[PDB]
Amino acid sequence: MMVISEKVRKALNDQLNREIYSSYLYLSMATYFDAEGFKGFAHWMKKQAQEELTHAMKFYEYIYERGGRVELEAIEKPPSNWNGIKDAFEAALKHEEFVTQSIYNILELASEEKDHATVSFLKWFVDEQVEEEDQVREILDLLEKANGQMSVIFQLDRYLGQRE
Amino acid sequence: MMVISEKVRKALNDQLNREIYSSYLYLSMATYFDAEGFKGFAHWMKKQAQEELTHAMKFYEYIYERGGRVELEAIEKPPSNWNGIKDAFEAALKHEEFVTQSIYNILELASEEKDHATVSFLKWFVDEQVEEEDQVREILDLLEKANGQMSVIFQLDRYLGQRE
Amino acid sequence: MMVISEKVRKALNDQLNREIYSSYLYLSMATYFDAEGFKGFAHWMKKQAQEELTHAMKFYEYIYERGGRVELEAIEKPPSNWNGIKDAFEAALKHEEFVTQSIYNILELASEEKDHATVSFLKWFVDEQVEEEDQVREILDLLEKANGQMSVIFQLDRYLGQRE
Amino acid sequence: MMVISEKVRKALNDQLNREIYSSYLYLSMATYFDAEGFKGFAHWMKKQAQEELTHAMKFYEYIYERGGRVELEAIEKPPSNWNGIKDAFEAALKHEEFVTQSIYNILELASEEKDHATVSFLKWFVDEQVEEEDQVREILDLLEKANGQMSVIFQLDRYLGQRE
Amino acid sequence: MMVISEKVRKALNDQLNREIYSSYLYLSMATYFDAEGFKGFAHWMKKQAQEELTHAMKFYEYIYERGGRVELEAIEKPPSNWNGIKDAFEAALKHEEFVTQSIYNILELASEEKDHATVSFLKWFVDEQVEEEDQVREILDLLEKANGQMSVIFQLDRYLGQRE
Amino acid sequence: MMVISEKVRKALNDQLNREIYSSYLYLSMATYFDAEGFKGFAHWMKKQAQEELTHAMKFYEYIYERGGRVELEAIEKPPSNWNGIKDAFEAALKHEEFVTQSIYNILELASEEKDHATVSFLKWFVDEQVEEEDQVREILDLLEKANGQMSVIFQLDRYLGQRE
Ligand SMILES: CCCCCCCCCCCCCCCCCCCC
Ligand SMILES: CCCCCCCCCCCCCCCCCCCC
Ligand SMILES: CCCCCCCCCCCCCCCCCCCC
Ligand SMILES: [Mg+2]
Ligand SMILES: [Mg+2]
Ligand SMILES: [Mg+2]
Ligand SMILES: [Mg+2]
Ligand SMILES: [Mg+2]
Ligand SMILES: [Mg+2]
Repeated sequence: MMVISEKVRKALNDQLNREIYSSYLYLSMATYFDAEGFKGFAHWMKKQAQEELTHAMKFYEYIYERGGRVELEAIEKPPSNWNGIKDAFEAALKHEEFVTQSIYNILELASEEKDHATVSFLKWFVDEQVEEEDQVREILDLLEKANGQMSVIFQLDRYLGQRE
Repeated sequence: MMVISEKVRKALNDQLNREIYSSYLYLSMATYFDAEGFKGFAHWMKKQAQEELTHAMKFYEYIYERGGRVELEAIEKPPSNWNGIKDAFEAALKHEEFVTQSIYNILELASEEKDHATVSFLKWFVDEQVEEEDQVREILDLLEKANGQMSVIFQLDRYLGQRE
Repeated sequence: MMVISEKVRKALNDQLNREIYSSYLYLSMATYFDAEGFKGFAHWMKKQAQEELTHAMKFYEYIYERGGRVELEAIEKPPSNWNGIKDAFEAALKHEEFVTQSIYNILELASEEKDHATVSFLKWFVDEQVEEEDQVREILDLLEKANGQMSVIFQLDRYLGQRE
Repeated sequence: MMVISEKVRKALNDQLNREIYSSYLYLSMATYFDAEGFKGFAHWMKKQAQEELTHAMKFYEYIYERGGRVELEAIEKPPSNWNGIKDAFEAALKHEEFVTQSIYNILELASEEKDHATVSFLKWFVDEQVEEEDQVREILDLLEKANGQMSVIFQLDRYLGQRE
Repeated sequence: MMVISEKVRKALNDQLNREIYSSYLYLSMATYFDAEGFKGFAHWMKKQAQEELTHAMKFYEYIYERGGRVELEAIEKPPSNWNGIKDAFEAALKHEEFVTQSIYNILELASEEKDHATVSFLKWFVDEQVEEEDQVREILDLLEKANGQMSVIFQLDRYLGQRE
Repeated sequence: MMVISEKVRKALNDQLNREIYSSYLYLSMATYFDAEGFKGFAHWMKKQAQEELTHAMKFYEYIYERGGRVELEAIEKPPSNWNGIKDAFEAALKHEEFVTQSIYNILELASEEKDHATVSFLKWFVDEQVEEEDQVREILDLLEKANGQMSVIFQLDRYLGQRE
């Protein structure tokens, strides 16, 4: 028997599909950075894409743990070009903030149905999203300071290219 | 400057998106096996999905290596239900034979244009596909023998669930 | 279901039996050399016989990998006697060159049928044959220098006797 | 000079060719098991075939050790189809019992000629045949009990596939 | 006996002499960089020159393996000067692209003769050329970004000076 | 600024190109020993050829150390054929004696100019030339004791083929 409601199960399945799209968007940003010759930023984005797949799978295993099941939906075609490095990381921040709000909406839906197990499960993602948004804000800050200077950009590209 | 033809880039780009679809299909098979309580079969498919990502990224990196650019496309919704374990594995075999023909068509195209670099790059996929088809054919032959006997299926689930 | 044509499977199965005979021929050479007290030339021929069996088993596993089966045929009696050291090795070389041409014929047949999997599997043997032929030519060269001087042949015997 | 009679030499040379045939017979049994999809039974037979070849080379070396010469004969085409698993192993047991009687005939011939060296040398094979026949009788007993039940047959396959 | 045709042996020997010139051209680029004070760039070229010698020796050993003979020809004086760092690396890329087409020409010749051993042997060079051209394309892309800014040139020089 | 006289720089640059020719000559000799089936002698010459390049590069580095530049010149085609093993090594010895006298001429020139730094630099090559000459003479003496006995030639081929 499924002990999440269908409404909560749908919200969770929807978020899992959003996490898959996040992964794909970030790979698309890698394709841009690689085309522009910034292999470090592209590497950063490939690691981020893998990271989003772990989020997808966290939702996956929770849905099954609660007796639901996962239905994978079509993945929309992501954007594949940006007006520059900053424009790309700004889109990432905007995306991550939208993901944060999507998670908040599930949390409030679970709280209104008194699904305390799902409220509690989602705490992990609330905390993770703080980290996710702020790592992008940090990079955007460095790019605002570098102000186009290839000297600095080179070293940032190499720094982010070290992400484990 | 791009040293692959536009027609070969498009074939390689297309195949990269087929590898992503292949990854997603196998993840959908996992959602089905998990919904049916076969955590070992599902585990096997999750590993297969990750393996297909490695194929996509081999295409990714070769395209940039030849001066091209990757464009990510929409990913179609895969089926999410099969008529039992053997049906899912028959579909998987059919999918891998389709992938193999897709790979053959690029090789032949590349050969016709005398793109020896791409013909040689594609050898690795030719040899991998043979291994991929064989792995599924072997699982199918065992399930044909088992004739749905639950004790045989349980041992096969535990074995596939140990895949690294 | 078999994914090689019957024609290609027959070609491979025929070459499998050819590798078996190659093994037996070289053992027969070991019987000649062991008879003339050359225990080192005999040791080399017994190593070559064991290597031909690895060749046969490589075709074996590929045939089954592609859904065919193997049928073992009768093995013709090999020659048991040779006019001298260099008479035997020149039969070796002529045999290995016949093997190479048989391999080439399978390659061209597969290529004509667009069986890229078999064309690629055969690359391994095309490269080994280069080595198999070269090792005999080298030995014939060392013989055509020693000019029957048992002092040198005590060393040539000694050296082939060290083959691992 | 030869210090075995020609009759004892012919007896030993015949037995060497018989062990070569034994090796080929078990390899044919492997082609059957693999065709039937039992890679563990097939593995056991491949290991047997390699062992039947150590037997041949022991005769080989004794013959040269007594001043005789080996001559390799044609090898007959082995059977390639059995009715089922148990029939193949039964044919294996029948073959080993025939090999045992063949060894006995040499022993009794060497004993008549007072060739005490050959008599002593053959004790190894006598004792070894006891083990070869026993190991096949054990498998047959398990297969009799399995009574065609595929759940059990699969368990035997896996076990015999671990043979070292 | 030489088992390669004279036309193929000539093409191969010609390529070998082309690899020697390649080595010498990169040494000459080293002489230019060392004169301009870029020890790191010069170091990169000195390692590249040693790498071309391994290419030459690979060709050398294959020729003798197919019963042919190597004849060393005169080496042209390479250019001694370039109009800046980018100019040198553009010359390097143009040379490696010419080397790649030279190799392609041998492969198409060997394939027309059905000289499969040589077609197969040249695969290694087809794959290596992909990397040789791409490593130079990557250097040229960073140099474009640096745009003559010495603080970035120093960064690239010390990095290329790390090449092992 | 250059602190060697242009005359000394031209002599050093000339010798650098002479060491490059020496490397090429010794490789040509390897082409001859390999054509003749003496792989160990061929091996010795290949090792000598690499050693020759270290000599070249010691001149290279000293020229830049004194503020000069290197200019690479064309490399003449070497001979490829000797009348026998001893003929090749006699030619090697005569070449090295020529190199020794070329080095002496540079030392005498530098001495005439009171270029004490270059005089001292060249001491290394004076001592090394004594060795390079001695090792060819040792080999010629062993060839003379061998007196065409292929027994001994084979042992020297193998010994020289062990050179590190
Ligand atoms: C070099 C690092 C490469 C990272 C590749 C990241 C790829 C993410 C692509 C997103 C596509 C999603 C659709 C397939 C999902 C498969 C999930 C398998 C998870 C077990
Ligand atoms: C050193 C002795 C080698 C003699 C070979 C003679 C060939 C006769 C053919 C007999 C069949 C032998 C079967 C070989 C089985 C190999 C199975 C290995 C598993 C990979
Ligand atoms: C470590 C040395 C630094 C760079 C070496 C540069 C060589 C330039 C090209 C030389 C041309 C003459 C050919 C000599 C061939 C030597 C063969 C060696 C075989 C292992
Ligand atoms: Mg996420
Ligand atoms: Mg794939
Ligand atoms: Mg063979
Ligand atoms: Mg036996
Ligand atoms: Mg090269
Ligand atoms: Mg020198």
